[PDB]
Amino acid sequence: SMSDPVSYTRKDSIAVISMDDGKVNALGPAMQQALNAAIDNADRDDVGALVITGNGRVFSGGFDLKILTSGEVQPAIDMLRGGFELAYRLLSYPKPVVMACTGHAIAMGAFLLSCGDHRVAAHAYNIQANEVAIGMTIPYAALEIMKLRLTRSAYQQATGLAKTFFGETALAAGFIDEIALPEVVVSRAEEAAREFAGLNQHAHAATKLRSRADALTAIRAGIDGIAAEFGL
Amino acid sequence: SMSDPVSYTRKDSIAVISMDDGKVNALGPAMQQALNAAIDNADRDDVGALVITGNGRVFSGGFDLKILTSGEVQPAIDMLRGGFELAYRLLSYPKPVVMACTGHAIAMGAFLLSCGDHRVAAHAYNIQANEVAIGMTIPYAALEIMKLRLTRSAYQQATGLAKTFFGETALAAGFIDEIALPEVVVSRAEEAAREFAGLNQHAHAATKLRSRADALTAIRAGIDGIAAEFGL
Amino acid sequence: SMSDPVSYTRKDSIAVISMDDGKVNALGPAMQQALNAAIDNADRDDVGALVITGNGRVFSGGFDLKILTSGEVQPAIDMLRGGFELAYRLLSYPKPVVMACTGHAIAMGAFLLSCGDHRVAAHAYNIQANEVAIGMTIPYAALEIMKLRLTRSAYQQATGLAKTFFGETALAAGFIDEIALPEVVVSRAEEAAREFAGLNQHAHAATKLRSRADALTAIRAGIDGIAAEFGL
Ligand SMILES: CCC[C@H](O)CC(=O)SCCNC(=O)CCNC(=O)[C@H](O)C(C)(C)COP(=O)([O-])OP(=O)([O-])OC[C@H]1O[C@@H](n2cnc3c(N)ncnc32)[C@H](O)[C@@H]1OP(=O)([O-])[O-]
Ligand SMILES: CCC[C@H](O)CC(=O)SCCNC(=O)CCNC(=O)[C@H](O)C(C)(C)COP(=O)([O-])OP(=O)([O-])OC[C@H]1O[C@@H](n2cnc3c(N)ncnc32)[C@H](O)[C@@H]1OP(=O)([O-])[O-]
Ligand SMILES: CCC[C@H](O)CC(=O)SCCNC(=O)CCNC(=O)[C@H](O)C(C)(C)COP(=O)([O-])OP(=O)([O-])OC[C@H]1O[C@@H](n2cnc3c(N)ncnc32)[C@H](O)[C@@H]1OP(=O)([O-])[O-]
Repeated sequence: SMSDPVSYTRKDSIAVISMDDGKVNALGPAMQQALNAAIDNADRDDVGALVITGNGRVFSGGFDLKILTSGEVQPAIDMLRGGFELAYRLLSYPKPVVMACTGHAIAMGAFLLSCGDHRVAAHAYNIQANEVAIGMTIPYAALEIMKLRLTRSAYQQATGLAKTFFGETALAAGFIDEIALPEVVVSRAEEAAREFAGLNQHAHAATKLRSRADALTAIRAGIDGIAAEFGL
Repeated sequence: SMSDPVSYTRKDSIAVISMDDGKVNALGPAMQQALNAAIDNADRDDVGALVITGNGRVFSGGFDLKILTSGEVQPAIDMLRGGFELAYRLLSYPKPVVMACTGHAIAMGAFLLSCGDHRVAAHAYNIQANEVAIGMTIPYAALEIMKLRLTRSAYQQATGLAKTFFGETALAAGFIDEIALPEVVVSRAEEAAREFAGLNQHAHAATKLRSRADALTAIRAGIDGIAAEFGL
Repeated sequence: SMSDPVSYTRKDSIAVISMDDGKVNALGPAMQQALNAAIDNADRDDVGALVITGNGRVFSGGFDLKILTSGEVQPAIDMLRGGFELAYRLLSYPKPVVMACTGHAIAMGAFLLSCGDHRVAAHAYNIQANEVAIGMTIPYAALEIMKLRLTRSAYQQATGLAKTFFGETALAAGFIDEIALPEVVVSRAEEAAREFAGLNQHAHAATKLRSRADALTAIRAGIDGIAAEFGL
């Protein structure tokens, strides 16, 4: 539901966090708060791993366009900061995080997707930073998230050319780690999550931070520089 | 012709710049001036995108070997600086740049190729930094251009081992973005160019600079350090 | 033999260095000294290229676990420093280095493997940094070695998730450069070595250092920071 856009379900060693706002899982304030609250729940349950899913229509269509373009600056800035804060939180999360990309992932939807330790999508799901196509420059925080995962040549095209990836081209590019049929995307993500929960948690938490140190520092800077993007 | 080695042709939303010196499109002073002048023309026409092609024999065989090895130092330095200046100009160009790799691309030919936003080649076209094979160390400016596009492992082999890439291995390595049959390489490049011209120009110009900032800074330094390569 | 775990054989333009301790080629002090001594021999013979092989069972199972977990700190530190010193030496070696991955390569075995200019393995050979699986954080020196070769997304999974790679997935990830049938892994490595020996040696030595400068600096730092890993 739009009022209640996130569900949380503990399954033995994992927690499944599912976005469904009835529409395209826009990452506005309500959605961000719902996600953060679900993660707090996973912290409380001390689960072995997280799965985050979209709905049957998309993973996420990104930030809420209504807020972004209402003509009020501070709320748009605040929505942007919160989205990238959440990305930071997922990239630094001390448990394995698996993304079940259950539909298209556009812009912030794709940036959020790129925060998972393991990412599962179906062959025909579009993954795209479409900013340049719609006349926006890609924020530094988003650039750093993408640069952490996309091959050097895919990064060039994904950014400057707003290239759309899917299936095998998304896998080769580093926009996803696993392809599965639509009807088993979630099951495959849960399966992967259960396996990762068997890894040593301390070693995983510590190693992932080392493998992402420079990106996380650059993302923190990008979050604090969001206002400057606007020139504000 | 060798005297007139570059043609410029505006086609609606794109400009097609074609190298043909009657030979292997050596990137000597005349060729560099011809290319720069054609780009100035594209600036004047305010086109949506550029396509740059080679001839039916090669994309380019790289710098003019006659000048490089004549035994006169300053002209060789000046040719090298101009080639990498042109590369800098293409990597920072505010319109999408599509390379039609119409034949082999060796050394500076491959470095020039790697300056396109989108690069199209045929299956059997060799793309290779052959410096190490012929007893030269790869200039820092060239290393940075390659590092911007080649995967980490392909970069290692392309440089130290002068590895030759083509077709699928060039695509996987990040030496090209698209493979096409020889007879449609140019058509595919033009088609891609027309599509990219539909992107928001300001957003594209700004985003590509962000996606290349560190490389461009390192390339500027490499251009100013060309003389030092010789130990001069 | 365990007492005599390394053989050295000059073949025309190449030297073949073969690990076989009768077991899993554990990289303890004896093995490290044997390897260094074999390399000194290659220096003396001034060969064109090196091939390093494992045995019929593995490339290497990594550091000696007996020493690592005996409960004596300084010998474990010293073994670790020596392994990464040897890696530094191979990455900076002035002749082409080809690894014949003749069996599985785990942890330091995989890090050692990643020091070759060209790496050949068979389809079913597991290559894995398994540290996180067994509750250890990956040392910075090892992280830098891996980051030099693994694609951005493969690096994430190889480290934080202790992902196992093999065959095509290892090739795509950048854990190897060539796949061959088990019975010709060594022959293919020797063949590649002979070809690389035909490259200009000075240009190769100089170019590989440039292509690895930042990694080598970070690896030197990681070697000098091994004691700190323990918190010692
Ligand atoms: C400045 C830096 C910021 C950062 O970089 C990102 C920016 O946001 S730039 C990136 C900017 N993002 C984009 O330019 C495009 C993002 N969206 C899309 O690409 C497609 O809509 C999507 C593939 C998600 C769904 O395709 P589909 O399945 O064919 O469905 P559909 O297309 O017919 O739309 C369905 C309904 O949902 C609505 N709606 C859609 N998106 C949003 C949104 N972000 N928010 C709110 N609503 C959104 C839409 O209005 C419609 O509502 P209604 O009243 O019921 O008709
Ligand atoms: C120091 C840092 C600098 C930077 O890093 C790069 C350096 O330059 S290092 C890289 C150095 N580059 C190389 O080591 C090799 C570059 N060239 C090649 O790899 C091949 O020639 C190529 C594939 C291009 C064409 O193959 P193909 O189709 O079989 O044709 P072909 O092979 O039979 O030669 C055709 C004709 O063109 C001539 N010619 C060729 N290249 C050049 C040149 N760069 N210039 C002038 N001329 C050149 C050749 O002399 C011949 O002339 P002629 O009097 O009519 O006989
Ligand atoms: C802190 C930072 C350090 C750095 O990051 C790396 C660390 O070391 S973390 C990484 C830590 N490494 C690991 O967690 C695992 C590494 N080893 C393996 O993954 C597998 O053993 C391997 C695939 C190599 C062989 O499989 P297989 O063919 O089925 O054979 P097998 O499995 O049945 O064992 C055969 C025999 O060799 C023995 N032995 C094995 N490894 C070692 C060793 N490293 N040393 C000494 N011995 C070793 C084993 O005890 C056995 O002896 P025995 O008395 O005759 O029974």
